[PDB]
Amino acid sequence: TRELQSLAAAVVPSAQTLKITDFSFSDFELSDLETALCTIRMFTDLNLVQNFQMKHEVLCRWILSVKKNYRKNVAYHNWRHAFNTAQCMFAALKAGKIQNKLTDLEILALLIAALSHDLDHRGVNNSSIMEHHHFDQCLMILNSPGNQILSGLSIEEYKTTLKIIKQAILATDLALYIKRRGEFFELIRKNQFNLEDPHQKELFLAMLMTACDLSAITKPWPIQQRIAELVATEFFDQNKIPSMQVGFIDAICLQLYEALTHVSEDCFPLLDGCRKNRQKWQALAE
Ligand SMILES: CCCOc1ccc(S(=O)(=O)N2CCN(C)CC2)cc1-c1nc(CC)c(CC)c(=O)[nH]1
Ligand SMILES: [Mg+2]
Ligand SMILES: [Zn+2]
Repeated sequence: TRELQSLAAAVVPSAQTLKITDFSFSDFELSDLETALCTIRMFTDLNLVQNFQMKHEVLCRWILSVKKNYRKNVAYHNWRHAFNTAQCMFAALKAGKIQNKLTDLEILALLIAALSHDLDHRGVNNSSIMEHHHFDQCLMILNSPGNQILSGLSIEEYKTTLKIIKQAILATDLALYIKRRGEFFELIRKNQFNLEDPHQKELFLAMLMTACDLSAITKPWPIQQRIAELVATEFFDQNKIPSMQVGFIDAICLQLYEALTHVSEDCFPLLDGCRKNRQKWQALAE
């Protein structure tokens, strides 16, 4: 309750002051409290606090609960990753201009899913069955006394939001992503992609989740190097790395950020950042 008072009492600077609109954003300089404030600012500027009548102290407690149920002892899959995933979702909605393509309920659900998609992760070396666990954690927090940020939704809105959240979190299973992306790229190829169709909307949301989840691969080189270190620490500690990164960028990332740019030209900086990182890793590969 110490940390709650300080957080509930604090003033929240603008999105601009907090840099959370930049695709190249980094959290290394930030304290836990500051990531909490950034998260509040994300809900606020996406109009979520207004439109769904969230009570300040409930939102605060909810963020603290989420943060608390990530394990600090895990090198990469921890609160900072979740936080960064949500900041990328925010950036893509705002600067990437995806916002206007989605409903308020969709946006509410993506933001929540982004923050919650890896809840209670124990590290890759301890083991969509895991994604079912992350969503289960998400739901438990959403239903805890004092943490009910969805209380202002009608029962109908509430069910629709949980479904989107669940799908969103399950979508972060890279196997599901590989399974489903074929259709997405194909649709883009033929310039047939259409957000008005429910099936394609849901598919887009899945792709968007993966794009944010992997967003570290798009960061300015000094930052990417740093995160790759965290990832390697988790993979191996809990010379072949540069070629691995290149394989990962080629196999998983490039096409995704390419498609995403086709959906919205303003998401280009993610693609651009990803390409530059490939250059850097490719060079080290030799
Ligand atoms: C930096 C040390 C090792 O990095 C990697 C090595 C191999 C692979 S991978 O060949 O695509 N693959 C390895 C096995 N697994 C199912 C995950 C995917 C991904 C990664 C990788 N995964 C991730 C996701 C955890 C990230 C964060 C965006 C990353 O920078 N690299
Ligand atoms: Mg995960
Ligand atoms: Zn993740």
